[PDB]
Amino acid sequence: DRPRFSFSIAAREGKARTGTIEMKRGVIRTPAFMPVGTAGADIILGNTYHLMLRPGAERIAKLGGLHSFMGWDRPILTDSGGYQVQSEEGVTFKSHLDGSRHMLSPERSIEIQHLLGSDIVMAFDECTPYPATPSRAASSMERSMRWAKRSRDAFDSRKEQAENAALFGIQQGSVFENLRQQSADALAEIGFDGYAVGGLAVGEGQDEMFRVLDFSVPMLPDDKPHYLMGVGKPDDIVGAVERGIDMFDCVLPTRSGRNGQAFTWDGPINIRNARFSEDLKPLDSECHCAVCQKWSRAYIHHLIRAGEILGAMLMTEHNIAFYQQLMQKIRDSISEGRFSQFAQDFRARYFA
Amino acid sequence: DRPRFSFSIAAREGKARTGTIEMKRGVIRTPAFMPVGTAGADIILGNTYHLMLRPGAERIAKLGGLHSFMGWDRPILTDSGGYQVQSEEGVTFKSHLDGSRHMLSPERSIEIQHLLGSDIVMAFDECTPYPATPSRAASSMERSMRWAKRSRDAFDSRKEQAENAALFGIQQGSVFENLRQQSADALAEIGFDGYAVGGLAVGEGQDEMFRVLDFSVPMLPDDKPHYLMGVGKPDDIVGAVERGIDMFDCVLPTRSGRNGQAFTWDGPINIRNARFSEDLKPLDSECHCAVCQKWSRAYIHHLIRAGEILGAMLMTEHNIAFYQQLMQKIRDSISEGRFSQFAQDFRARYFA
Ligand SMILES: CNc1nc2c(CC[C@H]3O[C@H](OC)[C@H](OC)[C@@H](OC)[C@@H]3OC)c3nc(N)[nH]c(=O)c3cc2[nH]1
Ligand SMILES: CNc1nc2c(CC[C@H]3O[C@H](OC)[C@H](OC)[C@@H](OC)[C@@H]3OC)c3nc(N)[nH]c(=O)c3cc2[nH]1
Ligand SMILES: [Zn+2]
Ligand SMILES: [Zn+2]
Repeated sequence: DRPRFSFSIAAREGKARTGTIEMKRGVIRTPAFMPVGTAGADIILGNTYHLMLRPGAERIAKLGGLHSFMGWDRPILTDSGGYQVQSEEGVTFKSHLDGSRHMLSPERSIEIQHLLGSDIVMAFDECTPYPATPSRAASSMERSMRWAKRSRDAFDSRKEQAENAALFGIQQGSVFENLRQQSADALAEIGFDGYAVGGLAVGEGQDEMFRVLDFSVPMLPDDKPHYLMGVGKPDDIVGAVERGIDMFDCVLPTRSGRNGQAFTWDGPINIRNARFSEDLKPLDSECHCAVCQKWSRAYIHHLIRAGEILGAMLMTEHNIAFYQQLMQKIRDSISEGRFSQFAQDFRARYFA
Repeated sequence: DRPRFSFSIAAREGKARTGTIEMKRGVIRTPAFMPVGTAGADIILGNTYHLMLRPGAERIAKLGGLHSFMGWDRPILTDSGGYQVQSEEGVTFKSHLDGSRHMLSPERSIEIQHLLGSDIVMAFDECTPYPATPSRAASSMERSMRWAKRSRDAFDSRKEQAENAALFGIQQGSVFENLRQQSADALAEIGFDGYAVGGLAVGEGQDEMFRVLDFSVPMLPDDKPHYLMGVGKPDDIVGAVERGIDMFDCVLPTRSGRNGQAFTWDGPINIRNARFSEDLKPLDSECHCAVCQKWSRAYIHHLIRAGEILGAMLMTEHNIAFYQQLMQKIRDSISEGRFSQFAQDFRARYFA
């Protein structure tokens, strides 16, 4: 029987790591990409904010929880709901769907995630806007740390959750090294199963994001998983792994799949462009996915230009699969001691 | 090696028949439902009118024909293009996509279908509008019969087509028995591999459609397949099989699948309705399809209400599968001598 939560590092190269998270419902290979569940992956995401509004967390619990609802028996991660949605108590807001009132606090966020039944629960934080002044970044981060302690206590009070799920704390501090250090220290003093780097992928751009990761990731406990929230494009993932990140989520593969953009080893392509109308190659020449085994760029182009749902489905399947092939190549290259070369080769081709 | 075309009737009950069409690319079990190819089925449809406009028949031929383009190596049926789109020569029209000029005549329709590479080719006809006066129905049907002879001659002139594909003639005559008889006689004198009943499912309603089928289907050669174009809802299919029809096509399973409607043995349901929000049963209680094996009405409701493409995909998979299960039950019941009872039981439950 697997443990509630156990992270093991099997191999390292520079700051990059590869290993496994063992949980009751399954093993998660890291570095991991975690796709949206409503889109192979070891863990999927539930969309807390959306589920709060439709059908509501209590209704999901009545239907048996998200694993039963979605037909997925392996681990599920949920966000805490606030990024998606003010006072020291929490945040209040009205639903556009039916005008109903909703409050969100650390305690209510943890209870919502309990009712959804997720395996990895995020602490309730404030994703500081970018740019932020030092003073506003500090007061925001300080509130998030008080909220992290409240999240910890709420999670620990619910026996089923404490014994079967895991809780991640979220580092804030904007782009400021001293605030990132204070946030890391506060989270480690509380104690979490994993640590997310929050407050990035909010408009700062890759150079600044990587600069912040350079000093921020080493501040977190080395022996616990590191989750970069909201990232990202394939090259963002590669560079973040080089800086010690173990877990990723991003709306891009599905959003791109519905808007005509396919990820390939030679960079993204917009399949609706006329240059693909007679292209008999698969979406990607090396991709092992079922779409690239059977259908051409020309046919996918045709389906999407015709408005056929099949086209969007095939694009999404391809993009999700590409992301998982990327993560597999990352894991194998770290394990084999050739991740530095992989990253260099990946970039040369992706940006050529 | 299978023949170019061979229809065999294995069993009969009343006017209903079950059997097989053997063609070079596969066997088609009848009665058959023929789904749109861009949506198990033995034959799929190509959309001639759409393909003429995007990317064009010549471009499809350059890409290897529809079988290669769509990744489907079994039989394909194409329409002749005119219903979808005037003089004795044919019809002229301008494309809304790019303003280009397109002519359509019996000869050009057959050439388009040749370039697409379809296995069952429809003669180029005029689908008479409904209602029609006797005089207008007669002059329309007479033109269609002249066009049927031109279609036959064009098909026979193209060696690859004549030796490897099949040609169906289309009966017209609106709702008038004498014109339906004249049309049947003219088509049989020309000679076709199969015979379609055209000019129905154009607003006349089920009672009138069945009345016309009652006298029209017996006029066609008994030993050849009978295709009712544009039909239809499940109860239309059952009643048409009772009247001697062997083949069907209809936009409903896919159109309904994209608009929230699911077919079930207890009738159609609109899965977006709030009454399904907590319904843990599968879409249909008896359906063997993968969707009903894994997911609930409540989850499909949620996906479609959320705008997720996955929901539309699952609804479409379910509807296509339901149609093929219906056809399998029809074939088995005729073969077993219990189709009369099946039709009675089907209607009692579908309309309860
Ligand atoms: C884009 N840059 C981006 N996204 C950040 C999310 C949201 C993650 C959430 O982002 C979407 O929701 C809105 C996703 O829905 C499509 C969720 O997956 C279902 C995902 O939950 C893990 C952050 N969440 C928290 N709690 N705190 C953060 O500091 C943070 C930073 C992010 N940067
Ligand atoms: C609804 N009532 C309906 N549809 C009739 C179609 C069109 C069939 C065609 O109907 C859609 O195109 C428009 C389908 O596209 C969704 C085509 O499948 C791809 C399908 O081709 C077999 C008829 N076609 C011809 N040539 N002649 C007819 O008399 C006729 C009668 C129909 N009644
Ligand atoms: Zn692929
Ligand atoms: Zn089903």
